Formats: sequence, C-alpha cells, structure tokens
Amino acid sequence: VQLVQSGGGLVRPGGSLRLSCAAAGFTFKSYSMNWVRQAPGRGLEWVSSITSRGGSKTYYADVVKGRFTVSRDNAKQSLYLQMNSLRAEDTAIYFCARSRHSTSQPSYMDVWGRKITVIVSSASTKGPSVFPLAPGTAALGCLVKDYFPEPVTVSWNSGALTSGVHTFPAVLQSSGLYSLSSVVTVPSSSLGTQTYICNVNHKPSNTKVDKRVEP
Amino acid sequence: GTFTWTLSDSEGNETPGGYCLTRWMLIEAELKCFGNTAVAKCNEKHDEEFCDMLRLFDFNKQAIRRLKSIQLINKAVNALINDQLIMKNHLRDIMCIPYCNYSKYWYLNHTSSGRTSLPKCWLISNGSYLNETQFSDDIEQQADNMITEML
Amino acid sequence: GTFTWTLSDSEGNETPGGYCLTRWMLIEAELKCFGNTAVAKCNEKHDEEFCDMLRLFDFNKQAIRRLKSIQLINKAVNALINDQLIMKNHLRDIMCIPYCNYSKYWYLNHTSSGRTSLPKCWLISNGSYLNETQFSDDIEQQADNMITEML
Amino acid sequence: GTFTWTLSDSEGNETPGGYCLTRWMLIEAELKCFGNTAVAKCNEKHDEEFCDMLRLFDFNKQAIRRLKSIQLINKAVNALINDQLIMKNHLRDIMCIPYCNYSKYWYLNHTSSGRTSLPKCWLISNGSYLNETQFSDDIEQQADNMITEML
Amino acid sequence: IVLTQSPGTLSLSPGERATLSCRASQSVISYYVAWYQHKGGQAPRLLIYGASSRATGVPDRFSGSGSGTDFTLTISSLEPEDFALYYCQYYGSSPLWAFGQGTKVEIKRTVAAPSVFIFPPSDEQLKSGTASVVCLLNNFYPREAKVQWKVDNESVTEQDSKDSTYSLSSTLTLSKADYEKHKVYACEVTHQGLSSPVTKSFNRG
Amino acid sequence: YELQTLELNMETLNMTMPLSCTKNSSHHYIRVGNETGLELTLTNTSIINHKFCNLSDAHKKNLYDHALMSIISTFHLSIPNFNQYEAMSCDFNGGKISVQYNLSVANGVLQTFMRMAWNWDCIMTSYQYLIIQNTTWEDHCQFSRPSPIGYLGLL
Amino acid sequence: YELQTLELNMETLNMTMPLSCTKNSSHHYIRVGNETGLELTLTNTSIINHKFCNLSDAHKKNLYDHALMSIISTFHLSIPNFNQYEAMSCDFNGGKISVQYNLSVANGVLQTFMRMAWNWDCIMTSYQYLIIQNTTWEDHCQFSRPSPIGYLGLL
Ligand SMILES: *[C@@H]1O[C@H](CO)[C@@H](O[C@@H]2O[C@H](CO)[C@@H](O)[C@H](O)[C@H]2NC(C)=O)[C@H](O)[C@H]1NC(C)=O
Ligand SMILES: *[C@@H]1O[C@H](CO)[C@@H](O[C@@H]2O[C@H](CO)[C@@H](O)[C@H](O)[C@H]2NC(C)=O)[C@H](O)[C@H]1NC(C)=O
Ligand SMILES: *[C@@H]1O[C@H](CO)[C@@H](O[C@@H]2O[C@H](CO)[C@@H](O)[C@H](O)[C@H]2NC(C)=O)[C@H](O)[C@H]1NC(C)=O
Ligand SMILES: *[C@@H]1O[C@H](CO)[C@@H](O)[C@H](O)[C@H]1NC(C)=O
Ligand SMILES: *[C@@H]1O[C@H](CO)[C@@H](O)[C@H](O)[C@H]1NC(C)=O
Ligand SMILES: *[C@@H]1O[C@H](CO)[C@@H](O)[C@H](O)[C@H]1NC(C)=O
Ligand SMILES: *[C@@H]1O[C@H](CO)[C@@H](O)[C@H](O)[C@H]1NC(C)=O
Ligand SMILES: *[C@@H]1O[C@H](CO)[C@@H](O)[C@H](O)[C@H]1NC(C)=O
Ligand SMILES: *[C@@H]1O[C@H](CO)[C@@H](O)[C@H](O)[C@H]1NC(C)=O
Ligand SMILES: *[C@@H]1O[C@H](CO)[C@@H](O)[C@H](O)[C@H]1NC(C)=O
Ligand SMILES: *[C@@H]1O[C@H](CO)[C@@H](O)[C@H](O)[C@H]1NC(C)=O
Ligand SMILES: *[C@@H]1O[C@H](CO)[C@@H](O)[C@H](O)[C@H]1NC(C)=O
Ligand SMILES: *[C@@H]1O[C@H](CO)[C@@H](O)[C@H](O)[C@H]1NC(C)=O
Ligand SMILES: *[C@@H]1O[C@H](CO)[C@@H](O)[C@H](O)[C@H]1NC(C)=O
Ligand SMILES: *[C@@H]1O[C@H](CO)[C@@H](O)[C@H](O)[C@H]1NC(C)=O
Ligand SMILES: *[C@@H]1O[C@H](CO)[C@@H](O)[C@H](O)[C@H]1NC(C)=O
Ligand SMILES: *[C@@H]1O[C@H](CO)[C@@H](O)[C@H](O)[C@H]1NC(C)=O
Repeated sequence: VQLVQSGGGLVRPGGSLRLSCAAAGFTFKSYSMNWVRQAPGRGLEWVSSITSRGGSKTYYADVVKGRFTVSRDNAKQSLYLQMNSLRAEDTAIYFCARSRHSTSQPSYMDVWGRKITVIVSSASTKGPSVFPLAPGTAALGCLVKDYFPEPVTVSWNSGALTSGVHTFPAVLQSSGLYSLSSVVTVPSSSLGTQTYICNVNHKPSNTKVDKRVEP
Repeated sequence: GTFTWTLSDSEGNETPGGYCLTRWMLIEAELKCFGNTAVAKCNEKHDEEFCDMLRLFDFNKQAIRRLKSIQLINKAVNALINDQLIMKNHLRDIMCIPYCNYSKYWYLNHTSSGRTSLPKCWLISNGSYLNETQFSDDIEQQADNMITEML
Repeated sequence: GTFTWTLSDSEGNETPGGYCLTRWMLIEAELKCFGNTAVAKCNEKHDEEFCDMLRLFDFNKQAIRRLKSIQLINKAVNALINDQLIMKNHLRDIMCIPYCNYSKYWYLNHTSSGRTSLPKCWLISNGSYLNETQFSDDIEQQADNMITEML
Repeated sequence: GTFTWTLSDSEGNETPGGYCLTRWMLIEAELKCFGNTAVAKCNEKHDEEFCDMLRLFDFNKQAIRRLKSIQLINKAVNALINDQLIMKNHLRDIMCIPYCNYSKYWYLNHTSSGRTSLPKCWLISNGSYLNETQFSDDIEQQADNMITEML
Repeated sequence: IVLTQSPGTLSLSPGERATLSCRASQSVISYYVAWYQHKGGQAPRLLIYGASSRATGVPDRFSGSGSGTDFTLTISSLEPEDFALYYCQYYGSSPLWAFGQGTKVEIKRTVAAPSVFIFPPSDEQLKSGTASVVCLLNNFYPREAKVQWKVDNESVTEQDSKDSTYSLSSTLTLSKADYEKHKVYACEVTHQGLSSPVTKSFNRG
Repeated sequence: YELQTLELNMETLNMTMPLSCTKNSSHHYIRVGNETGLELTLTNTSIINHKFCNLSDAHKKNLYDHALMSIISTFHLSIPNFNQYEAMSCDFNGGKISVQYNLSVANGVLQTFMRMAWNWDCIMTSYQYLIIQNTTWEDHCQFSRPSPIGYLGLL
Repeated sequence: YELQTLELNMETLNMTMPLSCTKNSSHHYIRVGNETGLELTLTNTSIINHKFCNLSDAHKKNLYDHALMSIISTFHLSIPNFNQYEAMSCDFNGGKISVQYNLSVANGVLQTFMRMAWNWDCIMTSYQYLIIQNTTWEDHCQFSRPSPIGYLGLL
C-alpha cells in the first residue's frame, strides 16, 4: 500500500503554506501519522505527529513549536499541515508517513510517501551568467554564477562529450543565490581539436544561453 | 477448566450489582466503586486481568469472615484464576517484550456520569514503566466504544 | 480446557436444533421438548448446570448405542463436564451458603408460544430445599429477558 | 484453563487486525491473507478448529526469530491449544463418525468484497474424504450469516 | 535523549562483516528501536523494526543486537547497493521521535594523487560584478583534505560508482575594488597521502 | 457466494514441535530437529535379545541427545498401567537407540499407536514386537502429509 | 472522557495466600500468615556440612510448622528434570529450617526463582549456593511491592 500526495515549493518569507498528504489503499482511521523533514546535509527532524481517529493528542517538535498546525480529515482522508510565518530555516524536503502505536506492534514508519521540496527566498528567478575556465592531461570548465535554487541543465558541446565530466551541486551562499561549476578533463591531444560550447538551459524563465568558449 | 466464582455485591450499593473497592486495598487512594455494567463484562471474557484480582479479593473477604492454613487455595486455585495468563506473561517476559506485573492498572472515567471502563493493567519492561504515548491508540480505541456505548 | 461436545439432534423435531428428554429419563413426568432457541445458549456459557447434564445424557446415548468397562468416561470426563462447577458448589456448601446439587431444576413455560428458558437449578441448604419466595427476584429477573426476547 | 495468546499482526496490512498467511506453509498456493472481521471471531469461540493452527504458526514465527530445544512448547502447549478438541475428535473417530484431521479447510469466499468467513474443516472417515453435497446445509448455513453481516 | 552513531563514516569493501553502533543516555526500552536506510532518490526504507527482528522485504545480511545504552547493527556480507545513510531511532522520551545524526559506509582503496588546477578571472568579468578564482582538485582519496588560501604566504559531488574517488572546488571571491590591492595569491591543499604540502599560486597578469 | 478450499503445509513447524506421518500400520515415523528421525516398527521378529535394561543411567550417563529421549519418555509414561515384569527392554550402546516391546496389556500400546500417528476394546494385532529405532531422512511421509497433532494431544 | 490510574495493595491478602517480594537480584522474601518469614538467597558460601539428610522424618517429626513446609515442598517438586541423586543439603535439627544446594542442572532452579519472583538458555549465574532461611518481620518488601501471583504461577 502506498500514499500519494503533492505540495510544497517556493514561497516568499512571511507567507502561509499548506501541505496535503492524501491516503488511499488502507483503513485510514486506525493509524497514527507523522510529518518529518530533512534539511540539506543533516539528519531527519521531527515536524509533527497526530494520533488515531480521535484528533485528540497532538505533539510538535521542540524547536518549531507554535508556527505549525497539524490536522487530519477522515472524510477526505487527508493530512493537513498548515504553516504560518515562514522562516529561513524551513528549506528542506518533507515526508508524510504513517505508523501504529500499541502493545503488540513495535513502533516503525513503514508506508512512507514522496519527498516534497520546500524553499523560501526573497528575490525571484534571475538568469545566471556563464563564465569560461579554459586552461599530459588538462581540464576546462564552465561556471554559472548568480543562480536560482531551481535546477538547471548545463552541457558540454551539446552532449557530444559525456566522459570525464563533473558537475558540482549547488552549495550554501552568502548573497542568496546559488551557483555551480562543471569541469571536463581531456589529454593534451584533444586540445584545439573539437569545438567546445557551454550550454545552459534553466526552466524558470526558460533561459537557454549557449556560449561558444574559444580563444 | 474455567473460573466459576461470582461477585457478592454490597449493602449500600446504588445498583443491584457491581463491586466497590474500599480504602484498605489501595495505595494513596480512597474507596472507589465501579458500575454494575462494567463488572458485567468480567463473566464473559477470558482475556482480562482486573476481574481476576476482584475474584481473589472476594474469595479472601468470604474466607476471613465465614471461616475461623493454606489448603483452602490449593483446593481452589483453579476456580478463581486462569493459569494461562501467568504463563502468557511469563512467555512475554522471557522474549524481552512488554508484559504486565499485576500491580497497577489504567482505566477511563467520565467526568459527569461516572460510567467507567474495565481497567487493563499497566505494562512494564525490565524494571521500567511505560509512558502514556507508547500505547496511545489503546487509550483511544476503548474511547471509541464509549460512543458505541451510547447506542 | 473447555467442554467441546455437541448435540446429536432428533428425528421428529420441529427445528433442527434442540434436545427432547424421554419419559424414562424423568420422575413422575412425561417427555419434554426444549426449543432450539433456548438450547442455543449452552455453547456460549460456563456457569450452567443443565447443559452439563444434557452433555452427559448425549454421551450415554451414543455409548450405549454405537458400542458394545468405565475408562471411556475416565478419558472423556474433561470433555463432557466442567469440574470447576463441582468445586464451586462444594465450596459454597462447606462455607454454609445455599447451593445447587444437580437434582431438580426450574424453568419458565410460555403456554401459547411454547418457547422456554434455560433451567437454572434449584438450591438446597443442609437437607432443606429452598422455598419459592426466597429467590423471588431471580424468577422475575429472567422474566425481563422474555421482554428482550420480543425484539 | 483457556488459551490466552494474541495475534501478532504484520507490517503493510490493509487493516490493523487480520492475519496474512505466507506461501511457505501452503500447498499449491501463494501467500493468502484474511480479513480482520473474520479474525475477530477467534478470540470468542472455543469449538473452532482453525484458529489453533494460526496460533501455532504465530508461536513458531515468533520463536524462530527472537531466540537462538523443545521444552518451550512443553511449557506453552496449554496456553497455545485446547487438548479437548483432540480428545473430542478422538472419541468421535473411535465411534466411527466423520471427523476433522486438521489437514484441509473450506471457507466461503466472496468474489468482490473478499470478506472471507472463518473456515471450518473438511472431515474424513477411514481414509476417504467427503463430497460437497454431504454437508450441503453447512455450506449454506454460514451463507446465512454473511447475509446478516450486511446488517 | 542524546542519541549518536559511531563511527562517523565507515570504509569497507565487500566480503567481510561490519558493525555500526548507536548510543543513548537515558535508559532504553529495546522494543521501540528502529533502524532505517536512506538512499539517494528513493524514499527511506524500514531496515529493522524491533531490537533484533526482520522486515518483510529485507535480505538476510542484516542483524541487530544490544541492550542498555548500546546498539550494534551487524552486516555479515555486503552488496553493490548497500552504501547509503543509516539511522537508529527511539520512540518516546523527548521528543517523541529521536532520530539519529548520521552514518555513511564507503569503499576502501589505496591512496591516490589529486590533479590540481587553478583558474583566475578574465578581462570580461568586469561585467561580472565581483571577481572569483577557482582552485580545483580532482580524483583524490581519501576524504581527509584541507584547503586554505594565502596572501603573501566549498563544493563536493558524490562518490561515483565507476571510479569511487572524490572532487573538490574552492571559489574564492573578492570585491572589484578590493582586488587591486595585491598581485600574488596562493591556494594550498593538504591530505594524508602527501605529507609534504603542495601550494599553487598565481600572479595578477 | 463462491466456495474454496485450502490445505495447510505443516512442514514449516519443523523444530518448534515434533512431527509424525504414516506409511502403513507396520511402522510410524517421528521427526525432530533438522534431521533426527525415529521409526516405530511392528514386526513378528526380534532384532535384540538382551535381558536387562534400565532407565536411570540412560539419563545419568548424560552423553546422549537430550532432545530425543523426551518422546520415548512420554511414550513410556502415557501407556495406561504396566505389568510388573519388564517385558520391554532397551539398549543404547554405541550411541544408537533401540527400544523393544514384546507384545506377545496390548490395549494401552495400541491406543498409544492410535494417538501418536492419529470399537474401544482390547483387540490386539497379529504382530508380536515393537522396535523403536534411529533412522535416516529417506521418506516416510507420502500417503498422508505429516501433522503435529500426533504429539500435541498426548503431552 | 478523562484518564486515571489506580494501584492495588496486595498486603491485605495476607493469610489466605503466600506473598513474595524482591530486594535485589539475589534476594527474595516469602511471607505467610502474619509473622513467619522465609529468605531465598543466592550466596557464594556454604553453611551446612551434613551430607546425610532424609525428608521422611521431616514430616514424620510433626513438631514443625505444617503451614510452611508446603511451600518448600512445592519448590523442590516444581523444578524439572531433577535427578534425585545427591547434593540435597537439607537440615532441620532443633526445629530450625535450612536448605541449600550446589549450582556447580542449575537451569531449572534458576527458572524456578525467575517464576517465583518476577534468552531462556542454560544461564549460569556466578553464585554457587541457594540459601533457605527463617527470618524476622523486617522491611524486605521495599524495592518492589509484594504480589501473590508469584506463588500462583508455580502452583
Ligand atoms: C525444516 O524446517 C525449515 C523451516 O521452515 C524448512 O526450511 C524452509 O523451507 C521452505 C520451503 O523450501 C522455505 O521457504 C523456507 O525459507 C525454509 N526456512 C528456513 C529457515 O530455511 C525445512 O524445509 C524443514 N526441513 C524439511 C526436511 O522439510
Ligand atoms: C496482615 O493482613 C491483615 C489483614 O488485611 C492486615 O490488617 C489490616 O491492616 C490494614 C492497614 O492498616 C487495616 O486497615 C485493616 O483494618 C487491618 N485488618 C485487620 C486488622 O483485620 C495486616 O496489616 C497485615 N500484616 C502484615 C504484616 O502484612
Ligand atoms: C542484596 O542486598 C542484600 C542486603 O542489602 C545483600 O546482602 C548481603 O549479604 C552479605 C553476605 O552474602 C552480607 O555480608 C552483607 O552484610 C549483606 N548486606 C549488604 C551487602 O548490604 C546482598 O548481597 C545484595 N545482593 C547482591 C547480589 O549483592
Ligand atoms: C470517576 O469520577 C467520579 C467523579 O470525579 C468519581 O466520583 C469516581 O470515583 C471516579 N471513578 C473512580 C473509579 O474513582
Ligand atoms: C410447556 O407448556 C406446553 C403447554 O402448556 C407443553 O406442551 C410443554 O410440554 C411445556 N414444556 C415442557 C418442557 O414440558
Ligand atoms: C416453605 O414454607 C413452609 C411452610 O409454609 C416452611 O416450613 C418452610 O420453611 C419454607 N421453606 C424454607 C426453605 O424455609
Ligand atoms: C477470495 O476471492 C477473491 C476473488 O474472487 C480473491 O481475490 C481473494 O484473494 C480470495 N480470498 C482469499 C482469502 O484467497
Ligand atoms: C535492564 O536494565 C538494566 C539497567 O538497570 C540494564 O543494565 C539491562 O541490560 C536491562 N536488561 C536486562 C535484560 O536486564
Ligand atoms: C517517559 O517520559 C519521560 C518524560 O517525563 C522521559 O523522561 C522518559 O525517558 C520516558 N520513557 C520511559 C520512562 O521509559
Ligand atoms: C510397510 O511398508 C514397509 C516398506 O518398507 C514394509 O517393509 C512393511 O513390510 C510394510 N508393512 C505392512 C504391514 O504393509
Ligand atoms: C542399570 O543398568 C546398568 C547396565 O548394566 C548397570 O550397570 C546399573 O547398575 C543399573 N542400575 C543403575 C541404578 O544404573
Ligand atoms: C542413530 O543415532 C545414533 C547416535 O550416535 C547412532 O549411534 C546410530 O548409529 C544411529 N542409527 C542409525 C544411523 O541407523
Ligand atoms: C516374548 O514373549 C513371548 C511370549 O509368547 C516369549 O515366548 C518370548 O520368549 C519373549 N521374548 C523374550 C523374553 O525375549
Ligand atoms: C505375525 O504372526 C501372525 C500370527 O502368528 C500373522 O497373522 C502375521 O501375518 C505375522 N506377521 C508377519 C509380518 O509375518
Ligand atoms: C525459624 O523457625 C524455626 C521453627 O521454630 C526455629 O527452630 C528457628 O530457630 C527459627 N530461626 C530463626 C532465625 O529465628
Ligand atoms: C557441593 O559439593 C561439594 C563436593 O564437591 C560438597 O563438599 C559440598 O558440601 C556441596 N554443597 C552443597 C550445598 O551441596
Ligand atoms: C562467586 O564466585 C564467582 C566465581 O568465582 C564470582 O564470579 C562471583 O563474583 C562470586 N560472587 C560473590 C563474590 O559475591
């Protein structure tokens, strides 16, 4: 049995959000529910809990008490997590899971769900800028800077060379914009032979910039 | 076999049946008397433990008064209790699983009516007692039939 | 353990269930037929004296008919009866309380309907059978069940 | 005494209660799982010949894992099973009557809902099994119950 | 409860047995302890529920034991798809769900020599806004690496199945007017395989 | 509205409980553990003719398989009554197991047979000796599938 | 709908039934009546050196307290697979009470203690002797509240 749901995304600071976990394929009322998040780099964190078909006993994490409310609707069989007054530490991936808590059964979350990305940002999406990194065996790179947390695709020579290419995942910044660098290493023979062009395609604003890096 | 003893009732009871524990068989508590309806469920199920304690209390109460050694219980050990509860709890303990130590119980009371559930004993594990949350659903599942008890 | 025997049924019975006593089984009486509704409560009780007697009667019928010493009941006694009732009655007798003796019974007969009740047994106390008014409320307590039988 | 064990349940079940049976202890079948409603009836009847086998399966399942001889079942046999069923079937076979060997069982499936009922068992006599017609009324009797399950 | 794993990161190759340890502070009920597996994309799995038990769909290479404040999770044999994050979990106390910090199991190999490169800015980056220089290391092992920058004397990918050897980048950033102060800048990196430090620098121009 | 049948396999309950099956009224099979196997054979002949055996040192010599002695102990105990003369005899030299009963009284042993591998009277069989022996795995369970109730009921 | 707890006091069931309580891992207090008391302990030291002791004269003397010997009777009867060979270090001279054994077979007696006051393998405690003693009305029952079901389980 599996749980299907959707939600999350980009929200500006100070807004309000709703997480929905829908249920299908099991007797809903006879089970307890948990909401758990995973921040980038660290271990999982509690977010909320709720007990079985009473809506009576409610528990929240020690850190995040107050800004969250958790509820369950048996008529539509939905977990509703209402978030108010968003902070800058809520950027993470959420899981909605289910477990039962009795004498015979030990405690375990078995039917998990789908991870849900949630991110807070002040500015909107702004197209990045592409920088060149031309130098036995050497290496050359394409860098993109002033980049939005949404994913992009960066490619060498329209994907002709797919060997020895390393793309670095975005890392925490200071200003508030991600960035990423890609490097490809080739022996001395290949230098000056094949045309190498840095291609960046970014779905928000659909920025499709192709710069032919040449001397 | 099967337990055969019966509840002896009291004099000042508000209902024809139903036991009422006194002050001397409780710790840091007063005398409490359960409803007759709750006690009516003891003689119809073999998977309960509190009614065994009531049967032992009643047997002792009649033994002290109506008679002036210990073969009275050797001859009547079966008529009062069920040895398989002891065996089952022993097997749960030997498998490193929560079991019941026959000492303290949890019940569910109603603020106004006073109708009460049949207590089930609190569970232990290796000298350490549980928290309320660890069996939350139990606490609420009985609550459900409370609504069903209204029908 | 628990009693496990069943009912052999009859040929001319109106209803598939039910057991009809013979004339040669009673004293100064005729054959009597109990409804299936009344006898359906034997397999869901443990504190009755009539149903044990019916189990013994069934076993006697089958043993005398389908076979041709005494070890049979020496091996089947736990199956047919429940020794804890014997212990309970013996304890009530040693402590001087009115008690049953598996000799004579009482029931309620509805003349028009023909539906009867499970006969709870009479009580003796030191060579003196009880008199009717003493357990008056019981005689009417089961009467209330007939009202609930209208449903 | 009385059986006292409880069913362990499994992770990944449709409902909280209900015992799902795997494919390593069946013949010519895969894993097969029963509804919780049918499971709810084992803890209230003593003449059922099936739930004893579920109890034995669960005891072995929980003894293989959380352990590392045979005296365990010597101590737990009473808490697991009811020897009176064995004696009942033995006395019934020695009188040349069809009896249940606890080998194969029949249940009343329902095509859409899947609310399978609690199976009784196929009987046997002198090495020959029976036919569907010989217990026709039985096959129909439980059917009536499922109609009352609609209420 | 304070609940920690040990060791922080494990390095082993298939063939032998390995152990992970979970330690707490308060007294622990063994019946409410779970062990969880977290891979890259797929949702986390239920490796073990119970102090020493079995899941519905888990291989037989896993086992658990322990008591008191010690928990041992032992894997007798490995697999190409058994290298991800692990967690030990307790129910109750404070808060109700006490997840662990983290664990990671990797593969063991001999030492390798990193390939080093340095990339300074260009003349067009006056349109960038702020100057950046990239000190890049590729194909090094093990994880122990330290990077520093010197005047006048972070980003990582995941371990790859085809190679199992890491990469590292440093993006030093300086404001436009602030760059015209000095002319020589160095980046230095040290790692246990090369006891002698190797430092590389560039001259403005 | 549809009838179905399921047949349970009693082979999984291997070590938790001893099992038993039937080929023919001559010999009965007992299996314990992973492989340990006992035969209960009815035969007119005698394979051993020693005149002295006893049980105290059988458990006292203490080098035996202690998970096996239990079934023969419960067999020895479950028979209703016993003759003062020790017609039955035993021999465990060399580690082997051999328990012989001189049938040529039989009522109790025949009901024990009726129960171990499962009208009421003292009819006896034409066979004159019971031999209780070790055996290999081989195959003794083909006519009827093995079951555990042959031993649960006599405990 | 509110939750409450209650705790029974087993002290009232005083003379009808024996009671038992625990101090630590090697101490057990048994009480019957009002003043009589037994100590069940595990200890590394031997006391009685009398190798001869029979149980017939114990009940035959009739000067003993006949409401107490039954408990130790059930105690040495409930232990399983007891050889009845030797090491029975009993002593009751002068009307006193003393029972002790070697632990170096111990699996059964340790299981007996675990049942009489409250994996599964042949656990070997480091203590070498089991001491049965008379005692006075002290305050043993303080680590845990005494309960009567320890004796019910053995019976
Ligand atoms: C002894 O019992 C074991 C335990 O059930 C049997 O082994 C099982 O066999 C089935 C059928 O092949 C497998 O699905 C299980 O995985 C096995 N379990 C284990 C733990 O190995 C074994 O077959 C039995 N012995 C005999 C001779 O039948
Ligand atoms: C032995 O049992 C008796 C019977 O319960 C105990 O006497 C009772 O003690 C309580 C507690 O104060 C009183 O409320 C009762 O009135 C007493 N009943 C009597 C005197 O008949 C007695 O305390 C117990 N003694 C020991 C040492 O356990
Ligand atoms: C449990 O506590 C008792 C009493 O507190 C301990 O009894 C000790 O026994 C030794 C002889 O074996 C005496 O010398 C001591 O005076 C006793 N009292 C003590 C040590 O306080 C008993 O040893 C304790 N149990 C264990 C396992 O240590
Ligand atoms: C339940 O509550 C009522 C009112 O507070 C009280 O009178 C009664 O004693 C309680 N039940 C018990 C068992 O004490
Ligand atoms: C009950 O009464 C009817 C008619 O009055 C009679 O036929 C029937 O036999 C009676 N029942 C018994 C058990 O005798
Ligand atoms: C029943 O009544 C008679 C006289 O009416 C009386 O002697 C007898 O004692 C009464 N029964 C009992 C049990 O007392
Ligand atoms: C009952 O039948 C349905 C189909 O008619 C099937 O899906 C289901 O598995 C059956 N129940 C069992 C317990 O096998
Ligand atoms: C019980 O708790 C104690 C701590 O007092 C611990 O040392 C022990 O390992 C736990 N388990 C058992 C079986 O004693
Ligand atoms: C129970 O809850 C308390 C919080 O008051 C906590 O300290 C303890 O660790 C929990 N678990 C127990 C007592 O097993
Ligand atoms: C039973 O079969 C075995 C097969 O080994 C045979 O030796 C024996 O004689 C047979 N006995 C009877 C009575 O058929
Ligand atoms: C039992 O038989 C053996 C075998 O000869 C013999 O040595 C021994 O004395 C007999 N008695 C006892 C008590 O072992
Ligand atoms: C049965 O096992 C014993 C154990 O040593 C052995 O001596 C004997 O030869 C075995 N019987 C066989 C293999 O027929
Ligand atoms: C077995 O019993 C028969 C009785 O007919 C007897 O003739 C034979 O000698 C006995 N076998 C012995 C004692 O070994
Ligand atoms: C054993 O002897 C009896 C009569 O002496 C005979 O009927 C039976 O067939 C014999 N059994 C064998 C296996 O020869
Ligand atoms: C215990 O009681 C017996 C029986 O009278 C007595 O002989 C013995 O001295 C008593 N022991 C103590 C320590 O009082
Ligand atoms: C234990 O055995 C030794 C002989 O090795 C003996 O001296 C001692 O008295 C025995 N102790 C007990 C308590 O039986
Ligand atoms: C008893 O002796 C054993 C073995 O020498 C030892 O392990 C144990 O600690 C001793 N117990 C004491 C001294 O209380």
